[PDB]
Amino acid sequence: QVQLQQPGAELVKPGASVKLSCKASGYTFTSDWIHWVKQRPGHGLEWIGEIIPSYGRANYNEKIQKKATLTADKSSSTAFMQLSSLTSEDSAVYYCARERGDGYFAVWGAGTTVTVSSAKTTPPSVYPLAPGSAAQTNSMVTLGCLVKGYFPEPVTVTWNSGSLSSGVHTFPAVLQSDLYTLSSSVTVPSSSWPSETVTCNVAHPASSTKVDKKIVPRD
Amino acid sequence: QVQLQQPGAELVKPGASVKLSCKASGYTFTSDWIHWVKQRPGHGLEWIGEIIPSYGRANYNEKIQKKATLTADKSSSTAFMQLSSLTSEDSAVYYCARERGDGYFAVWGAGTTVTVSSAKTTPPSVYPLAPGSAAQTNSMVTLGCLVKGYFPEPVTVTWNSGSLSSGVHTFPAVLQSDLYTLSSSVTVPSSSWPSETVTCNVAHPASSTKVDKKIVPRD
Amino acid sequence: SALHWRAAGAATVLLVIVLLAGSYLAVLAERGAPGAQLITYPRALWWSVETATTVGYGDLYPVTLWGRCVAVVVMVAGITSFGLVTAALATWFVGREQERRGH
Amino acid sequence: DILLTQSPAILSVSPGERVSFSCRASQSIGTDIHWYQQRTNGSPRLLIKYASESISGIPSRFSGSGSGTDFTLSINSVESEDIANYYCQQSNRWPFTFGSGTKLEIKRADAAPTVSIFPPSSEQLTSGGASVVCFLNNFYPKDINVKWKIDGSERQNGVLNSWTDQDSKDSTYSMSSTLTLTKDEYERHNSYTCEATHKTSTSPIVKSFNRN
Ligand SMILES: CCCCCCCCCO
Ligand SMILES: [K+]
Repeated sequence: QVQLQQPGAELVKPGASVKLSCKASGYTFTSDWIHWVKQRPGHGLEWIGEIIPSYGRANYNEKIQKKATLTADKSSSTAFMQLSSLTSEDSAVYYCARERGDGYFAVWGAGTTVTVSSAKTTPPSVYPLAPGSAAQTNSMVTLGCLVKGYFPEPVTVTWNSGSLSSGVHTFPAVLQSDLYTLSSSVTVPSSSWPSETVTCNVAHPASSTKVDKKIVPRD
Repeated sequence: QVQLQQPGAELVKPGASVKLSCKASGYTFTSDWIHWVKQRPGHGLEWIGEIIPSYGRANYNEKIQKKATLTADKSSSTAFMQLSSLTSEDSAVYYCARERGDGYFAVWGAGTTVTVSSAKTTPPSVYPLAPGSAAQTNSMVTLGCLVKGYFPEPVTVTWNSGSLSSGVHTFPAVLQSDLYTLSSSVTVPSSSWPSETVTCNVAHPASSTKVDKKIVPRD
Repeated sequence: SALHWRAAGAATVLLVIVLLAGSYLAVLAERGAPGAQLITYPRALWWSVETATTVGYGDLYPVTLWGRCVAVVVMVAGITSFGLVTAALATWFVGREQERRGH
Repeated sequence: DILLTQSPAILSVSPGERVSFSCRASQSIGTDIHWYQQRTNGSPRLLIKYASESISGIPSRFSGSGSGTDFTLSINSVESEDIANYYCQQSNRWPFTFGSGTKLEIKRADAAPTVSIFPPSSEQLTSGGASVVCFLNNFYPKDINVKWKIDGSERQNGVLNSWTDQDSKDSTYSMSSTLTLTKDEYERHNSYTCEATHKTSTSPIVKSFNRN
C-alpha cells in the first residue's frame, strides 16, 4: 500500500502561506526521518529539510532562504511542511520521502504541486475527440479528449479508469490567458471500438473534481 | 614445476557457457587466493574476480557485467571459472593467478584462449618450407613450416621439440574464410642442414592434436 | 551469585543500553552540522563501540557540543564497565588464593 | 557541502546497448552514494543503494560501481522503459545532496508520424468555442513541422503546439497542434487541414475534414 500520501495540489496567492501534509503508513521506526524535496519544472531535485518524528527535531538546507517549518504528528503518523510568504519562485512540486536513518530515500510521495498565483481556481472542460466521418481507419484507431480552461496545474488523465494504459499519450499543458489546456491520445484496435467502450477520466486536484467522458463515434 | 595448469583453448558457440579450470601445485596455504584476469587481443589486463579456496568465498569486479562464477575443489586443488551466455565480446585469453594474501600475483597460469564463434573446430595442415633448387645459401639457411586451415586459435609451434629456439620467428595468424593460417621461420648454420635434422612441432589445443613435420631438401 | 559477578553482568547490560542510546542520540545531535559524518544509525553504533572500548580509529567522531557530550558518556560507561569486570576478576582470584592458603 | 557532478547531462544510446552514467563527488564519500530514476511526471525511485547494492524489484539490468569520488550507474541492454532522468545522492556528510541529473535518450529507427485530425465537439460548439485538434503520433526523430490550412489557405493565428518527451513505451515522440477559433469564425469556413512534414518523407502527410 502507498507508504506516503500527499495531496495533489495547492493554490496559494503571493504572500500567503500553506501547510503541506504527508500521511505515512507501513512500518514505522523511531529511527525514521521524513524529508522534503523541492523540484521546479524542468529542473533537478533540491533538498529542503528533514524531521525525526520520534523526537520532533528538524534540520534545514542552509544554502537556501528558509521558507519551510517542519512538524510531525505521531498519533496520526503525519508530517507537515508549513511554507510561508510565498512568491512565484516557490511554485514547484514538493515531495516528501522516508529515510530509515540509513542515508537513502527508500520511498517517495507522489508530490504536491504548489502554484503561487493570484488567479482563481477553475475546473477543466472535457470534450471528446472522435474521428470525422471521412477518416479512413487502419487496423488501429486513435481517439482522445480535450481538457481546456483549467487552473492551476495539474490534471491526471486515465483511460477506462486506468485499465487502458498502452497506446496512451498525454501532452504537456499550454498556458494561455490564465488557463491551461491539454489533450490526451489513446489508440486501440479499430475493431474493438465502439463495441468496447473507451472513456477518459479527468481529475483536477485543485478543484476536487473528477469527470468522465465516454468517446463515441460522431452522429 | 608449473604451479598453475590451464587448458590451452576452449571454443564456445554464442549463448553457450564454458567452465575453465586451473590446477595448482606447489605450496598451498589457507591464505591463498586464486585470481582470474581477462585479456583481449592487443589490449590490457582486466581483473575478473578472486576466490579463497580455504573458505570458498568469491568476489567480483563490480565495474563489469558479471559473466563468471568461481568455485574451487580443495581435494583436487583445482579452481574453476564458469563463464555463461557468452558473445564475441567474451573472446579473450583468461589467466588464473595465485596470490599469497599479500597483494601481488606471485605466479600466473599460461592462460586459456576462449573463442566465441559458431564455426567448427578444424586441425591445421602442416606443410614444409624448403629452399628452391636455385636458391644460393649463405653461412646460414632459412627453413620453415606453413600451418593453414585451422580454427580456432591458437597453435604452438616449436622446433626440434623445443631444443631449437634461437633463430625462430612465428608470424601472427591471419583470418580468412573462418580459418587461420601462419608460418614459422627457423634459421640454422647452412652446414648443419640436412646433416642435422630440423623438424617443427605444431600443437593445436582446440583439436587435441600435435603433429611433426621434418624439413628435408626438395627432391 | 556473588556481588561482583552480578555487578559485572549488570554493567554489561547497562553498557549495551548506553551504546544503543548513544547511537540514537549521536545522530540526533550531529545532523544539522555541516560536514558531520556521524549521521546514520548503523555506523553510529559502530562508532559507539569503538569509543566505549577507547580504540578511537578516527574514522568517525562528533563535531557538535551535544554529540561530544554523548561521546563522553559513552567513554565513561565503557571504561567503567570494563574496569568493573577487571575488579570482579581480581576478587575471584583473591578468593581462590585465600582458599589455596587454607583461609 | 558535497557537490555531486553528473556529466554529461544527456546520454544517447542505441537499443540493447550498455550505458553508463557518471557521478563525481567533490570529496571522498566512500560508498555512500545512491541512485534514483525519475520518469516524466513520476516520482523518484530508488535503483541502487550504497554504490552497488541491489534493490528488490529492480531489473537485474541495473548495477552500480565505484567508491571514493567516482561512481557509475550502468544499464546492460537499454530498453524504452529506461528512458528517464537519473540522479545520484550522497549520505556521507550532512547535508545530504543531489547530483544535477542525467537524461537517458534512445536512438531508435526512424518512424513516420501517425496523423489524426478531429473536428470540434458539439458540446464545445454549444459554448461558443471551436477547437480543431491534430495529433502527430509516435514519430522519430522528434524534429517535425505542422502546418494548418483553412479552405486551402495557410493559417497561423490561434494555433498552439505541444510536444511530449521521448516515450518510455517505444522511444518515439508525439506532438499535438490545436487550432482554436470562435464558433462564428469556425462556422464561416469549409475545410480544415493539418499537414505534417517529417524527415521520413519528402511529401507532407495531410489530414482534413469539411464542417459539413
Ligand atoms: C547527553 C547529551 C544530551 C542528548 C543529546 C541532545 C541533542 C539535542 C539536539 O541538539
Ligand atoms: K585506549
